Amino acid sequence: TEADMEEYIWENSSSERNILETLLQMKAAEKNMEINKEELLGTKEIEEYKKSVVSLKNEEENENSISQYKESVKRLLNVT
Amino acid sequence: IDYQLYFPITQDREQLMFPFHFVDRLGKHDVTCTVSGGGRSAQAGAIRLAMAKALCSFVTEDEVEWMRQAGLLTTDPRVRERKKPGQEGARRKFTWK
Amino acid sequence: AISRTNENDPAKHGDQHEGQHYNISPQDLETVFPHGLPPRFVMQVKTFSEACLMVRKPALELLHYLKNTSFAYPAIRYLLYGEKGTGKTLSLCHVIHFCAKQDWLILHIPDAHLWVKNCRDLLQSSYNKQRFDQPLEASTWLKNFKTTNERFLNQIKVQEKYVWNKRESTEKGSPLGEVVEQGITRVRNATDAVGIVLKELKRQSSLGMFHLLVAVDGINALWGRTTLKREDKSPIAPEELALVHNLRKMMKNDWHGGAIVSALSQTGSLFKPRKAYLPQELLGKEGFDALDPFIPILVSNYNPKEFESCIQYYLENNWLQHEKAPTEEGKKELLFLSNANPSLLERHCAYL
Amino acid sequence: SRYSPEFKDPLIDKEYYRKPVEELTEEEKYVRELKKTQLIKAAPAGKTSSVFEDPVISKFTNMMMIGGNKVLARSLMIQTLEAVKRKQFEKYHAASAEEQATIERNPYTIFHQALKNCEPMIGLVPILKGGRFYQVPVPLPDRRRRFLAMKWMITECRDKKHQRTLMPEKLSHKLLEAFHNQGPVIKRKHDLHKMAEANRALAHYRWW
Amino acid sequence: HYVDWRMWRDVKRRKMAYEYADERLRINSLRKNTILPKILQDVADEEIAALPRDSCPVRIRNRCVMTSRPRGVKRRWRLSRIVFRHLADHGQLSGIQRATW
Amino acid sequence: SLSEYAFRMSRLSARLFGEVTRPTNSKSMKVVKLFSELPLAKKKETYDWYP
Ligand SMILES: Nc1nc2c(ncn2[C@@H]2O[C@H](COP(=O)(O)OP(=O)(O)NP(=O)(O)O)[C@@H](O)[C@H]2O)c(=O)[nH]1
Ligand SMILES: Nc1ncnc2c1ncn2[C@@H]1O[C@H](COP(=O)(O)OP(=O)(O)OP(=O)(O)O)[C@@H](O)[C@H]1O
Ligand SMILES: [Mg+2]
Ligand SMILES: [Mg+2]
Ligand SMILES: [Mg+2]
Repeated sequence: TEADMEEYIWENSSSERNILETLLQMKAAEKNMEINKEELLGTKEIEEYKKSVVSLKNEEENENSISQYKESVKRLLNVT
Repeated sequence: IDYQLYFPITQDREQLMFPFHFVDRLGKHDVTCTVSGGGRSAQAGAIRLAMAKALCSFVTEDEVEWMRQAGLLTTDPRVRERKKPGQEGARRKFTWK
Repeated sequence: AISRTNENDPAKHGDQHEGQHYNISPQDLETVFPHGLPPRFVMQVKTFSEACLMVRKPALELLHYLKNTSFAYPAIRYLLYGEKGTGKTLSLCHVIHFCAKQDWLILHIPDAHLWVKNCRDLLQSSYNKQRFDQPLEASTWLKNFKTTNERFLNQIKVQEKYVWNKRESTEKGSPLGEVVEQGITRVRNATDAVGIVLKELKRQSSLGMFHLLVAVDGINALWGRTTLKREDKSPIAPEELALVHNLRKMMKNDWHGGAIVSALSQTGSLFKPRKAYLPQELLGKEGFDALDPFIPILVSNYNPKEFESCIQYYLENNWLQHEKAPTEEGKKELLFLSNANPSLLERHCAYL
Repeated sequence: SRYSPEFKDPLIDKEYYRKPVEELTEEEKYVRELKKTQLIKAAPAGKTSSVFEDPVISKFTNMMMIGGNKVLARSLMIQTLEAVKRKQFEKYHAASAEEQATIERNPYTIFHQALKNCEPMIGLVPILKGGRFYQVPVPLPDRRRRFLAMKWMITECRDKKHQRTLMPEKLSHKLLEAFHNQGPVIKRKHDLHKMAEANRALAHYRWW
Repeated sequence: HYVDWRMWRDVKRRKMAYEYADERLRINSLRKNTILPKILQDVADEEIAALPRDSCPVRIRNRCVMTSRPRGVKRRWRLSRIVFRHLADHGQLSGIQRATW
Repeated sequence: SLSEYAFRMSRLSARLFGEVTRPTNSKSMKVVKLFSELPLAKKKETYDWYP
């Protein structure tokens, strides 16, 4: 299980499920038919968001990693 | 760790200020210390003396003599006294019947 | 008065007001903040006879997001984190006063650490026998929630039939107020009334009737540990509590038409060290996973500009009586002892 | 003592050293040079060079402390100072325009003056004359009456007559009553003054 | 040629405790468990209690090797405080000196 | 309060390092402590106490 893993893996995780469901409600609000899992993950923004969660869970948590994680969530949620 | 976080009790922070306030140069130096051993109040005193000694290189000779006359460059020799075999404490005696 | 700003309307504050105190009126203080304000800030309001709050960047940054917030997308979680005594609680109040003026629905949990400790009457629930109720703690909140949102309690109406008992039930199409009044009068169905309030507000918000603000201070309690114990002296988990189980549903971003603003707090926390202030440490793995994705907002200590205006608000109210306080050398000691920390500075100035 | 007799007590006064050499008198100037040769003790933790240092409020804190718990003794003192401060602000906003000029809001000025209103002038000392002890009136020294004022205030508050009142609320209430020359601590001074003036016939038993 | 009879009794005690050490160990092992049946453990409770009393190690006393003193004995030197000090006060015990601090 | 993977892994480590494999309580682990040490009476400080 996940409690046994000694190293966090983003794939098939709560973070990937939460951000994936969040991005599907955003498409329905915009009335768009772009509802493909592979396409969403491919985007660069997701790559930066999954690099920040894997650094907070594994590496030491500092104020520099909470600000890098914040910028990656402001691009996915269009929070300019 | 920031000193206010490391030292919650105000008294400890007052000891840190003392050297700089005396030489009227607060907010002019950056200090990076590492204290080990002792307790809350023993660590501040040890830092005060270290900062004071290292702050004598950035002050005039006359100011260093004032620090000495203020008791900021002297090592307090007061340490715990041992207990004696026939007494309750270092100097306290068992009740005289 | 260089420390006060004449603009007492929080929808027009900007970067040019940073460092200046604005005035929260008595009418808004009682209505908007019955239970929110810190306990030691109400002594200042009671002694100064005025609630003046500083405009800082944490709240200005967070007010700029709630103005450009799309009410069609799912609610966005905003988290305020910082070192102890840095103003995150007060910054949150700044946003509750911005949204209350704009006819938002304020769901304000002033301190969530109180629901997981020191509970004397911990009744077993009747709607679900695996959960515990907290009648004294849910009925204190309903009275304040009613005060803030008294107007909407009649416009908002329930869409289901909630059975309190065989004799007494609330029928579809009543005002929500009846639910609240039921929980304040009986002080035993209150815990169930709170659950109904959260469910109705969350569902109706999506429809578009009203904008909802979920203001939860001390949000790391929900996914931590408790000091409550069963009759057999066994530790109780936080999700067994019916009041704490229904409040986790509002934090999830499965609804639109509102924003979620929360604030961490180690003061009042359980089994957390004093110097722990980061989100993961306080929230934990369970808390971080639930909140994620969330926007963390840092609250820091007073900067040089903000520090001088705090001391000019205390000097303008004659609250620094010692004759060396106003001098340049007295402020250097306040700055050093406190390291520009609002609470340490405010605690050191209370006895000068 | 782990210090030798050579070691002299330190002078924390910060405005003394700053004194210009031009003001230094011939006697004072000599002293300053002499101190250079002398060894100086390390300043204790209690007293610093801060502008808020008050020797009377530090001594009153040390006289309440129990078992070396100075964080709690100091905490009670500051809470008391804040309680006196908050109670006078509540008596100042509700007062008339001409009553606000006679309301002191500085808790220190209240603490020092209240203790000065409790200092007795003469005391009773038991003297052995003719195989009997007589409580003859004796002039208390300046220190003794300053110490008794503090001891009585702490004894009255510690006295277990107030069932469940916190020390800050008790000490603050007694300090405001002695500021207006009221209360038991002042009454305790009068009772010692009424017994020293009734037994003035035995004011010759003493020798010193 | 031991100091006294009290010492001589302990010598026998220690000799009889060395002969039955293994037998007692094997029988206690059965008793010190929750695995074996009570019927078997009850039979082992009677077998270890039928052995001579002097085989029991709780009867062994650490006396001095010179004066057979039961109390005031130092285990590292097997000597009484009186005999230890005598040799220590004369500088016969390597490393032993009087403490001052 | 252990996962099946962790519990079984612990059993595997107990077989390589020669520990107890079966689930045994604290009363029954004294048998391991009675046979893993030398008894007091067979120690050379006990039976060679006196000259
Ligand atoms: N007393 C009472 N409370 C009700 C009633 N219906 C709903 N509630 C309150 O509203 C809360 C939410 O109800 P519901 O949507 O059914 O959620 P739930 O029953 O808890 N199911 P789950 O916990 O799995 O999500 C319930 O926990 C209870 O607190 C009712 O008829 N009577
Ligand atoms: N914006 C502000 N305006 C006026 N006073 C402030 C402000 N921010 C902080 N303060 C001062 O700092 C004190 C503590 O602030 P606050 O209660 O918000 O701290 P906190 O971050 O919630 O700390 P904790 O983590 O302990 O809850 C307040 O009582 C107030 O006196
Ligand atoms: Mg002692
Ligand atoms: Mg707070
Ligand atoms: Mg037994």
